[PDB]
Amino acid sequence: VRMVAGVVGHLLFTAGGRFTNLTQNMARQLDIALNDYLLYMYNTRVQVNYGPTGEPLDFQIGRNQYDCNVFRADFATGTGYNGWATIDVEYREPAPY
Amino acid sequence: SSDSGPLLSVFALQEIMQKVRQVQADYMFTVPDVQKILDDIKALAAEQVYKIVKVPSISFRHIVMQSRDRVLRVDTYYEEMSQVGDVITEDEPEKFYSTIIKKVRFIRGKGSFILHDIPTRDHRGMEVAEPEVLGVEFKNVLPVLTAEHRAMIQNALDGSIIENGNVATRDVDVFIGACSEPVYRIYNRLQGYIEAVQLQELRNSIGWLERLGHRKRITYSQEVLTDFRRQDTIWVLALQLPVNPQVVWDVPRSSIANLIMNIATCLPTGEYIAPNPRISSITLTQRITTTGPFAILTGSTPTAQQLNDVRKIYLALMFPGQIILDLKIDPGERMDPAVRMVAGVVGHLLFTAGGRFTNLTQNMARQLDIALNDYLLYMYNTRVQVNYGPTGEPLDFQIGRNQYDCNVFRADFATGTGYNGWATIDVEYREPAPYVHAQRYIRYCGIDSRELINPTTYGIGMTYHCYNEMLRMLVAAGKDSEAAYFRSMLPFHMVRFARINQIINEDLHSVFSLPDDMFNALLPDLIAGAHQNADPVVLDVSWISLWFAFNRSFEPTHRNEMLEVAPLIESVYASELSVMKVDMRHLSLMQRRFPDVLIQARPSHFWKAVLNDSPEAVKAVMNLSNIRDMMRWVMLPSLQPSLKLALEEEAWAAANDFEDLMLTDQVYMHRDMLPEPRLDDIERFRQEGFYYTNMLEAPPEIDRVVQYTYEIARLQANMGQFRAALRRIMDDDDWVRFGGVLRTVRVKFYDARPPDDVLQGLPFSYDTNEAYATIKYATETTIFYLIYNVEFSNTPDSLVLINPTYTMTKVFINKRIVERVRVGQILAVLNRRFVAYKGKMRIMDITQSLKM
Amino acid sequence: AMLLAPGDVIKRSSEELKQRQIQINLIDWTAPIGARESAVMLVSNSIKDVVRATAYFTAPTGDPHWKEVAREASKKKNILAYTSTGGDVKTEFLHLIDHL
Repeated sequence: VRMVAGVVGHLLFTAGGRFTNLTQNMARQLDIALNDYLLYMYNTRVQVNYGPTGEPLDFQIGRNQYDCNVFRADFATGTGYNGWATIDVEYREPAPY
Repeated sequence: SSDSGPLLSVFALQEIMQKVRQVQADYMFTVPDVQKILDDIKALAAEQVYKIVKVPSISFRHIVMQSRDRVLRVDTYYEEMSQVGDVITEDEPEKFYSTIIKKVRFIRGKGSFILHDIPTRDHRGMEVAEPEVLGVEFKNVLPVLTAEHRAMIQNALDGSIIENGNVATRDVDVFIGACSEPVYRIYNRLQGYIEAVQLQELRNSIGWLERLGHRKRITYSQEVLTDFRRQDTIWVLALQLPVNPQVVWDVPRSSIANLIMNIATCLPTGEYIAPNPRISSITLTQRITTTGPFAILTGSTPTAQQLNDVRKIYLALMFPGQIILDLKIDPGERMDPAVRMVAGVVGHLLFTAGGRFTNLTQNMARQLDIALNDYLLYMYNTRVQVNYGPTGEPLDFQIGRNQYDCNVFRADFATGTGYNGWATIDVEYREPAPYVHAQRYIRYCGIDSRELINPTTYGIGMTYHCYNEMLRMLVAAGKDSEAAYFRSMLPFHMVRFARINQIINEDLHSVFSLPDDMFNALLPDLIAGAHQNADPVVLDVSWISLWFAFNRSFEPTHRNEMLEVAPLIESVYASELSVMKVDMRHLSLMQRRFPDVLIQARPSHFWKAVLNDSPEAVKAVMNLSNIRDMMRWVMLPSLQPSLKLALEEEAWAAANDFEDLMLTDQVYMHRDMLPEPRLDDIERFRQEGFYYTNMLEAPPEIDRVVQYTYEIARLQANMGQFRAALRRIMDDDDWVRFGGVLRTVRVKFYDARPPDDVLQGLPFSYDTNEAYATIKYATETTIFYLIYNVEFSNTPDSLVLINPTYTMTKVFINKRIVERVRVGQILAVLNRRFVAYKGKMRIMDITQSLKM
Repeated sequence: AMLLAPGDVIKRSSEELKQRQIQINLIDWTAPIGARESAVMLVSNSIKDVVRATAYFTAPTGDPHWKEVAREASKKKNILAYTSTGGDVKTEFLHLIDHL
């Protein structure tokens, strides 16, 4: 349940960019849970190539060696959540307030 | 049955104890309860050092004289500290140093307090301090003063305003109070450390704790990682988490203690699970052909010693180098060869031989390989062609249809071939671990422990080198049934190795594990046969115990309930060790500084003295098993910073002087008649009282005093010329000083005539035996201040004597313990700065957040 | 992994769980060979073992001890729950144990 909660919460909420609604502790816990889910390694066999540092998600998986280290949460740009490289706040005709 | 942390801990400790007593008995007790010691160390970790109090303790007090313009002011600190300790005697160094350490501990503990929610009062729109917060007591002088002096004292008392200040961008209130010198010094040092800790290392400690929790796959509470940044809380750091690990691995002869502490603190609890019964059905199918060795397995209930053997062999499997295994000699029981060969093959599968590390001796390998040779040669359902080698050593023959040989199967520690370490990788250094000494990773099977596993699916379709090679060997030998049995065995085998690899690479990572140095040097130590570091530990098992271990397995049910609180325990342990070391250093320096006035003592004396005043939990943890060896231990400058160490160092620096410790060697004998109170002319006595004391305003003239030491006094006492010489000195109207060894003193106050023992007291005890007589230096000298109450004037015989009386003992103390001041200067001593926090602020530590 | 189920369905299905090598601690009221077959450690129902359970299964039944156990299991913050929906509880419970 922790594993699936992490992998779903990595997509449900948003972080970084212009604002956030999660603390850094939740970001770290969700990254750890995502790493645990990606390394559950249940049914089929797939090769994994680890990275230099011990930071979570720093490895490559799949036949094409997909880079999954960009999913690690960072509040400067929010590349691991819903605020990743998408316009999210705009302006229009003036409001009454 | 079930296996847990403390149970296997006390079991392994019992085996260690029985082995060590068997070893020791060749040269011409019960196991301690680890739960009690562990609870004591946890409670000691939970204990605080400082103390929260609303108002500081009183420091000064006043006594009113008969005159209305004069009061006498006395510092209560010296009065209450001179009574702390014990009598000082010259021929008991251990008592002397015990008194010294007790006094310095009292000085350190007295001055550690934090202000919290001091009472206040509103006056003229400002905040003013209520009379009890500042350490001045003047209850006695208020009713006896006049109107205008009372106006002055009221204005001076009400003139203590409260100022606002900042401490690490937190608001505090600062005021002016009165306190003694060493207590204020200790308080100021504590406040300075509290201010300094807020900047750099507390955040680093929190980050290190977060990283360590990240490694061990446990998530900590939100409080311990979030309340650092809270605005309304001040976090004091008594114990720093990133503890230096050299200090815990520096105490001599402690490998067993560290190992048993690691087992007690880090081992989870689990269950033993039998394999799949379909394999038992396969065995029942095999039972038709009786030529198989395991068809006579006798799968009955194992006895108690077999369960103990299984537990100890799994314990040996857990720790890669700590525990070595051997064979128990059983010349009484008679055994079949079938159990011998099945034990040999099981031991070949389940153990490791060499390469990078080892857990077996050469002997057990030798019996294992000869037993495997016996299996491949002696028993057979039918003959198989085989060609022997030219050299007569075991496993030197080619057996089977193909040209397969067995020369490479021979046990060798240089390459570790034949066993599961054949051409694999075991040790690996990847990323700097939270502990800077245990950056190693081990893999028995060859599979990483980072990936998770599921027992219902894992173990199908993969093989490693040694297993596949031996399976090819056995299928080449024609033994099909055993090959099928091991093919069934394989998933269970790899599941058990995956679990043991995870538990060794994930949970047992602590300060108590060996660093890489001796871990790497253990194998050459066993190869060369010459020991330089701590020797390894060897155990013994039975033959069928190997089969029981192969049949069973260990699976953890749940983790240890105290895995999260181990770093605090190790940190407080290291802090106590550092306190011990700095105390030893300060005692040595104090002895060296003043050798003329202090007696020389052996290291064992003050070592026992400092051990006597130490908490019991560290005593129990340390002593789980000379003199100069711990001296070499002390010489190493490895150290662990802590708040307690800083307070101890500050207290020792304050107690470097002897004058403030109420220990001095300035005592004098002089003859002078005691002044008498003027009983006649009652009005004068009513308007002018009596006052007398011992203390001098200055030392006497240098040329009019003689010097005696212990040796010449003892010689005169032996020759019976002591009292005659003292009388000759006294009739000359000179002074005499008993210099030399330090002396204890006491201070007392009397409102009536003191007992004659105090007034007629001598600074030496003189007894005779029947080499003429013996003298001892003074047990204690009393400094008295006589202030006769005028109310007693209507009832004489309490203030008057019967003869003129001569007093002898005088004591000179440089610090002004008792002074006389007028009404102007009774509030002029307010010159100390006190900083406080509001009661709407919270003081919290890491230990309180973890609910210890 | 521990599970809580009503006492009657555990007593009635004791032999299948024994074939599954799952331990039973009951309180009465009057594909090649794998390493293991099921992931469940214990199936039972009592006040004592609610602190160790990780899931519970509810079904219509009659016994004077299911109420407190079910309420204390629902008290838990982090626990899974399953319910029965018509038909026989036999195949549903067996399937749930098999895929737990």
